[PDB]
Formats: sequence, structure tokens, C-alpha cells
Amino acid sequence: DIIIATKNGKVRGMQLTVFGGTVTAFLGIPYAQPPLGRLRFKKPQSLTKWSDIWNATKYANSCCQNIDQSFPGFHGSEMWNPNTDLSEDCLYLNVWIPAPKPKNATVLIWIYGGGFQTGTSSLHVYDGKFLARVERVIVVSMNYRVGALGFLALPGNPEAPGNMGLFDQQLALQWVQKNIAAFGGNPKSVTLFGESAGAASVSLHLLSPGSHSLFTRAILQSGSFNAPWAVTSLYEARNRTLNLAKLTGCSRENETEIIKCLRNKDPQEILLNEAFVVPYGTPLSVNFGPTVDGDFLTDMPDILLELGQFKKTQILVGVNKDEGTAFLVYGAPGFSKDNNSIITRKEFQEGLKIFFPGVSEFGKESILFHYTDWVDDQRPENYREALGDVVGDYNFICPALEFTKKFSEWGNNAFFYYFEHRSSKLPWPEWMGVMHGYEIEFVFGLPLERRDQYTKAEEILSRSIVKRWANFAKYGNPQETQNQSTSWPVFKSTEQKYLTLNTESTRIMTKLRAQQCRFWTSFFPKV
Ligand SMILES: *[C@@H]1O[C@H](CO[C@@H]2O[C@@H](C)[C@@H](O)[C@@H](O)[C@@H]2O)[C@@H](O[C@@H]2O[C@H](CO)[C@@H](O)[C@H](O)[C@H]2NC(C)=O)[C@H](O)[C@H]1NC(C)=O
Ligand SMILES: *[C@@H]1O[C@H](CO[C@@H]2O[C@@H](C)[C@@H](O)[C@@H](O)[C@@H]2O)[C@@H](O[C@@H]2O[C@H](CO)[C@@H](O)[C@H](O)[C@H]2NC(C)=O)[C@H](O)[C@H]1NC(C)=O
Ligand SMILES: C[N+](C)(C)CC(=O)N/N=C/c1ccccn1
Ligand SMILES: C[N+](C)(C)CC(=O)N/N=C\c1ccccn1
Ligand SMILES: *[C@@H]1O[C@H](CO)[C@@H](O)[C@H](O)[C@H]1NC(C)=O
Ligand SMILES: *[C@@H]1O[C@H](CO)[C@@H](O)[C@H](O)[C@H]1NC(C)=O
Ligand SMILES: *[C@@H]1O[C@H](CO)[C@@H](O)[C@H](O)[C@H]1NC(C)=O
Ligand SMILES: *[C@@H]1O[C@H](CO)[C@@H](O)[C@H](O)[C@H]1NC(C)=O
Ligand SMILES: [Cl-]
Ligand SMILES: [Cl-]
Ligand SMILES: [Cl-]
Ligand SMILES: [Cl-]
Ligand SMILES: [Cl-]
Ligand SMILES: [Cl-]
Ligand SMILES: [Cl-]
Ligand SMILES: [N+]
Ligand SMILES: [Zn+2]
Ligand SMILES: [Zn+2]
Repeated sequence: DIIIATKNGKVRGMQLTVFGGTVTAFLGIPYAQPPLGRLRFKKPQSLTKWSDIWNATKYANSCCQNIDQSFPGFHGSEMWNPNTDLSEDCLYLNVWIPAPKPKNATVLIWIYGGGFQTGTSSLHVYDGKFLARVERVIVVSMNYRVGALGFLALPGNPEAPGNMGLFDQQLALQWVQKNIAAFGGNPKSVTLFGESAGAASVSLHLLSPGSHSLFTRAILQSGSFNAPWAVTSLYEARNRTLNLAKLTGCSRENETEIIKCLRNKDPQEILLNEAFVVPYGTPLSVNFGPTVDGDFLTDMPDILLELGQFKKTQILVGVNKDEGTAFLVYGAPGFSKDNNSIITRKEFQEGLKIFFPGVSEFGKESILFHYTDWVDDQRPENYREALGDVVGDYNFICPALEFTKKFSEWGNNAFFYYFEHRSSKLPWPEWMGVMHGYEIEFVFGLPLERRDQYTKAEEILSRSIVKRWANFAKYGNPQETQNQSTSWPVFKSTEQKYLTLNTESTRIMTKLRAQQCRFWTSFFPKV
């Protein structure tokens, strides 16, 4: 029986059997004052000391959120849905420790994605006990507020200043700084990693001065702050905030007196009104996201990046081959997870209206013109794959590549990857390829469990990725040095080399999406 004395009081963990050994788990450690009552919409308050033994033996409450329901009973959407109660009392974090207690172990801190509207750290594919067991690192994950309750912005107003979820994360980073030592961790060797909006989060942590000293290195999986969906400006933050008030009957004149109205509304009142704060949404819509608050963010992030105003350190950045296909079955006409989704030129044209609603007719013609120069004009899946590439190149890949070029231009080592393996267990149809979110299980080493009926080639690739992530965390270099692997080159802005990750062969390529990204990053802004 192990109990660790944190600065805030004693906490009792539990022991797990992983791969013939032990990992100690502390699920559900509180790291903030519960943000309810008058604390709703506010920055996270500090934790009051306690004098008993907190039993950190089960996952905590998940933060209030709206749940995916487009496919009830379907594992492919429900693996992402919360697996603990929803409650405003949700600011908790988890710690996996190798056994026996390491001395000065590198800490990995996971920040989950979900469009800043959904997510929870208790998901099975975020289980950190494999990483603890295999690479003797410490894995920490936290829950952070999402949707309106985590990102409602009345800018300047401390009653709802914006970016509360990001301050939740930061307060958890503060926690492992003040406490990880007692678990055997090295507060000086802390690597942030996250996926989708989690990756956008860690990219903002590279910019936030208040995060500069709370971590060492950073891993960005399928996301960056410069992605079109990732930052909401101040005028849409306010139109959205005031729309929600009109929806709940909280329109008041005194700016502050709008907030106390929302603070006495039930959590489900705000949740079901969230979707309608934008007049025309898209499958990629982030209704309440990060803003320039003058606190977490001191200025617009694109300016900070372009002028080298970020934490200088190594980064690991990468994308998946079919980032965009997940979003097609949530909106585009003619798409279905239950057929081959072969669409015509006409249907391709109406998908662009879904994904680019307020963009010109000349804008949409140029997208179609760039993405329809086929090798084979007879392929019936031409337009299907093309609209998938359009959505994936615009929302994830081209921003991620631009982030890596601009970050590396200031002298730091950067490492870019291209994940192109489709999981043998992936419950979505084959036409959707290597989907958004489905490298996560490889990173967390789930195929390392042979009972889980992953393929043998998948155990090897996960083992090699798990090693490259932990080598990057520990030593700032994502090599696998022993089994004669391909050496991962630095991403230099001149040649733009990256590593493809897959079962058959890891090769070195250059200038991922050369043409597609020039169009999206240089031309498409001007239309
Ligand atoms: C700023 O917001 C207004 C408000 O729109 C409504 O706000 C809530 C009450 C909610 O019910 C939303 O779904 C509403 O749309 C936007 O005004 C609307 O704009 C659309 C088209 O853009 C128009 O068809 C509606 O008639 C407008 N509604 C009203 C009440 O005038 C407005 O568009 C937003 N700002 C910008 C620049 O678009
Ligand atoms: C692929 O399937 C989509 C999905 O819609 C189907 O509609 C049901 C009636 C049923 O047949 C289910 O298997 C699917 O969910 C098809 O798109 C629909 O097409 C019909 C007829 O043309 C139209 O009335 C609907 O509005 C369409 N709905 C959507 C969301 O697009 C599509 O035609 C199928 N294509 C192929 C090649 O199989
Ligand atoms: C919509 N759903 C109920 C499945 C929750 C969710 O997943 N919301 N996510 C939005 C988003 C936006 C941009 C990039 C990635 N994700
Ligand atoms: C939820 N996730 C961690 C995958 C990121 C996200 O928000 N993805 N967005 C849509 C989606 C929905 C189901 C399956 C795949 N992608
Ligand atoms: C914590 O767990 C121990 C071991 O089961 C138990 O004896 C103790 O009463 C628990 N404390 C609680 C639930 O407050
Ligand atoms: C842990 O490592 C740091 C350097 O990274 C060192 O300064 C510190 O004293 C070490 N502490 C322990 C307990 O090993
Ligand atoms: C109303 O506005 C004033 C300033 O305009 C502010 O000081 C006050 O706190 C607000 N709310 C209440 C309940 O007075
Ligand atoms: C290297 O090869 C050995 C022998 O097959 C294997 O057991 C080990 O897990 C491999 N390590 C990595 C990091 O791939
Ligand atoms: Cl050892
Ligand atoms: Cl055609
Ligand atoms: Cl046409
Ligand atoms: Cl097919
Ligand atoms: Cl096999
Ligand atoms: Cl290899
Ligand atoms: Cl062009
Ligand atoms: N290319
Ligand atoms: Zn999403
Ligand atoms: Zn490709």
C-alpha cells in the first residue's frame, strides 16, 4: 500500500499489473477548487489544504459537455464519448508511476483534444499505464473545462475573461511542478503532448509566458494554434457570448450582470444553447475556443509566432494521412460510414459549400480547380477522396507544416512525422483511411497488449513509436537507436524533411503537400 504526501495533503494510489510488472496509478487527484457557484466562468482557484487521505483510486468526473450521437451503439463514435459522470466539479488529474518508484523520471503530460467542446482524460486510449511500464516515464493527464463553461469570453471582464480551460491545464502543469518530485518525477524534464485541440493547446503553451517555466519540450499531434478552427477572435467571442445570453434570457445591460445570470442557469441550459451561437456552423466549428485575453495570450498568436515570441525548445509535430475524412460523414452530402460514399462532381461542389460557407463563388472554384487534376479521370472515388484531402489539408496538415517551418526558423530542432497506418481494429469503413485521432492508440502503446488482437506488425510499430516519443521526451531527440531504425532527420525550413511512420517501412521524404499547402497558406487567404 503506497501513499504519497503531496503539498496539499496525503493521497493514496493503487497498483496495477501491466505486462508481468507493476504500475502505480493515482486516478483523480484534485488540482483546483471546484469551479462552481460564483466560481463558474472564472479562472481556476487554488486548492484548499486537506488533512485526511484522499483516495485517488478511480477516474474523476468529466467536465460538462455535449455528447456525440450521430451513431448510437457505434464504437467508432462512442470510444470518444465521456466515460465518467459529467459535472462542473471536474478539475482532476491522473498520475501513472512505474514500479518501483523511479528516481528523477521524465514526466509526460497529456492534453486531450475534442474541438475545445468535448473530451475527458479517462478515455481508454489515453491510459498511461503502458507508457509507465515500458519506458519508465511518468504519465500525467488532466481534465480541463470545455465549451462555454471553459471558454466563454467577455474580454477584459474578469467574470468571464476567456481561456479558463487553458488556465485549468496551466494550473495542472503548476501542480506537477510543485508535486511530481514526491512521485519520483523530474519537474525539470516535462514534455507536453496532445492531439487535435490538445495539440493546439500545447502550441499555445509555447506562447503563454505563464507556461514557459512549467515544461521542457512539446509534442503536437494533428493540430496547432494557427489551424483555421483553433482561435476565435474577439468580435466573434463577443457575438457568441451575447447570442448565448439572448438564448438563455440573460441579456442584461451591465456587462457583469449578464454573467451572474448565466451563473444561476443550470449547466444543461448552457449546453443545449451552445450550438446556436454561430449562425452558420460547419463540422469543424469551435463555438467557444481560445481567445486573445491579454492574460494567457498577450497578443494574436500568428504575430507571436512570426516574430519569434515563443519558448525556444525542441518540438515534435505530425499529422495523419486521412485527417479530413471523419468530418465528411458528419455533414457532406452523399457520405456515410455504411457505404463506399462515391459522390459526383455535383455533390463535391455542395460539400465545399458545407465546409466553406462564407467563401466566394470564385473561392470555391479555385479549390475545385486545384484538387481535380487527376491521374485517372475514370476513378469513381476521385471526388470522394478529393473532398477528404481538401478538408484535411486545409484544417490540419498545412497549418501543422506552417507551424513547424516558422518555429524552426528561430534555431530550434523540429521533427515532423506523417502517420499512414490504418489500425487493424479501426471500426470505421476502409474508405476513410488513416483517420483523425487513430494514431493515439499507437502512441499510448495499446498494441503492446497481445490479447487486444492488434496485428504483430502493429506491436512493433507501436513499440518503435513509444520509444521515439520517450526518447524525445528524455533527450530531445526522437530516435529509435538500437534496432537499426531509419534515422529521423531535423525539419529544416530549407528542405522540410519528415519521417513517414507505418508498419512496412519508415522512410524520409521532403515537402509534404508542397502544392496543396502553397495554395491554402499563400493564395486562399486572399480570396
Ligand atoms: C452576430 O449575431 C447575430 C445574431 O444572430 C442570432 O443570434 C442568436 C440569437 C442565435 O439565435 C443565432 O442563431 C442567430 O443567428 C447574427 O445575425 C443573424 O445573421 C444571419 C445571417 O448572418 C441572419 O440570417 C439573421 O437574420 C441574423 N439575426 C438577427 C437577429 O439579426 C450576425 O450575423 C452575427 N454577426 C455577423 C457579423 O455575422
Ligand atoms: C450512401 O449512403 C448515403 C446515406 O443515406 C442513406 O439513406 C437511407 C435512406 C439509407 O439508404 C441508408 O443506407 C443511408 O443512410 C446516401 O445518401 C442519401 O441518398 C438518398 C437517395 O439518393 C437521399 O434521399 C438522401 O437524402 C441521402 N442522404 C445523405 C445524408 O446524403 C448515398 O446516396 C449513398 N451512396 C452510395 C453510392 O451508396
Ligand atoms: C461533434 N462531437 C459531438 C463529435 C464532439 C467533437 O468531437 N467536437 N470536435 C470539434 C472539432 C473541431 C475542430 C477540430 C477537431 N474537432
Ligand atoms: C475526438 N477526437 C479525439 C477524435 C478529436 C476530434 O475532435 N475529432 N473530431 C471528429 C471525430 C469524431 C469521431 C471520430 C473521429 N473524429
Ligand atoms: C480509502 O481506501 C481504503 C482501502 O480500501 C479504505 O479502507 C478507506 O476507508 C477509504 N477511504 C475513504 C473511502 O474515504
Ligand atoms: C534531477 O535532475 C536534475 C537535473 O535534470 C538535478 O538538478 C536534480 O538534482 C535531480 N534530482 C534528483 C533527486 O535526482
Ligand atoms: C454593474 O456595473 C457597475 C459599473 O458599471 C459595477 O461596478 C457593478 O459591479 C455591476 N454589477 C452590480 C451588481 O452592481
Ligand atoms: C528491438 O528488437 C527486440 C527484438 O525483437 C524487441 O524485443 C524490442 O522490443 C525492439 N525494440 C524497439 C524499441 O522496437
Ligand atoms: Cl530498471
Ligand atoms: Cl466530371
Ligand atoms: Cl461546373
Ligand atoms: Cl472504396
Ligand atoms: Cl498477426
Ligand atoms: Cl524502420
Ligand atoms: Cl492559385
Ligand atoms: N507534393
Ligand atoms: Zn472533434
Ligand atoms: Zn498520401
